[PDB]
Amino acid sequence: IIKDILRENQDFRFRDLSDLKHSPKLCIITCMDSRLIDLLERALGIGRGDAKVIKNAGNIVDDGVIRSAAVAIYALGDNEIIIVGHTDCGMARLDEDLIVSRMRELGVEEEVIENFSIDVLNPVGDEEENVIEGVKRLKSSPLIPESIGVHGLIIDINTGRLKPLYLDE
Amino acid sequence: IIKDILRENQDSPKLCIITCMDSRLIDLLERALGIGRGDAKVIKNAGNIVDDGVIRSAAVAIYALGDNEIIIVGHTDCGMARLDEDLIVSRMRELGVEEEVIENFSIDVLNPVGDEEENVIEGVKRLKSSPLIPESIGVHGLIIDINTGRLKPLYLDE
Ligand SMILES: [Ca+2]
Ligand SMILES: [Ca+2]
Ligand SMILES: [Ca+2]
Ligand SMILES: [Zn+2]
Ligand SMILES: [Zn+2]
Repeated sequence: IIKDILRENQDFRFRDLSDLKHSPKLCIITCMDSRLIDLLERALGIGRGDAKVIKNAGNIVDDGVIRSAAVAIYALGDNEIIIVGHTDCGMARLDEDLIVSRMRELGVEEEVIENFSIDVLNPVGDEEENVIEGVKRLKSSPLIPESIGVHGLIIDINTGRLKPLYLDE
Repeated sequence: IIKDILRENQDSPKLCIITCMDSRLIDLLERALGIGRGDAKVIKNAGNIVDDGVIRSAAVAIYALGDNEIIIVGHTDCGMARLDEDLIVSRMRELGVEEEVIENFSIDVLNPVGDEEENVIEGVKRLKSSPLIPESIGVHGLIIDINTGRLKPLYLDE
């Protein structure tokens, strides 16, 4: 039997926690904000190999996020997702006009500018509501099994203190 | 700062890094690039694939957050280049996912084309050809060894 154990082991790979049976299989969804680098990891007690991480502007759950989370679930065994918003994000406070002025400045086609406006501007609530909304989207998605735990938290961008908004399980 | 980064690798922010969600990049990427808290906006998704979502986030960092340089960092041994479809379909069914969802998902995500390097290059081109990205924005492409942290340049702008 040792020969069969060795042959199978030559293909075994311990890449991260997903390759173990008793560790957390975590996926974190958060913002691209530079103040979250390092701080978020320490604040969550996370290190290398501890979680799959998705990041975009404002940690808004769109189709791309859902698809990446689904990859994490079906290919990497993730069974817990945590959206982490943060204070002083501002995606809930953009300067539409100033932004439009700059694009129009570099000659960006009006058609393009208009699309951008409807797609990224107008659509978005404030920090805590954006997180709750993201939780609802993930839980409502036919790509996300209900056996997956989905939590929503908001972190103080200066102190790292976490405030829970929604706790699943 | 792509120059400093490469030099550093031999061992407000104006920079935006686009990379993968792979857990092995946590902490390793920061030390490898010499990047820490407040040094860059960071966008991450499955396989650092540049899609409309990534482009819109990059556009926001540029037009609202004084962003003038983008670095796509792919990595070796990326799961998106070694997708086991049958194993994934099995997981989906076992978890009770409908057959319709499964089929649509396998076509939409389970058939990526291109290895890690090719994907980075394609990403550089998608950003370079996007109307939402000013031609004055520097767009670089690198690939990092997921175990050693060694960076290999694929495309350095200007
Ligand atoms: Ca459902
Ligand atoms: Ca449940
Ligand atoms: Ca190829
Ligand atoms: Zn933010
Ligand atoms: Zn990857």
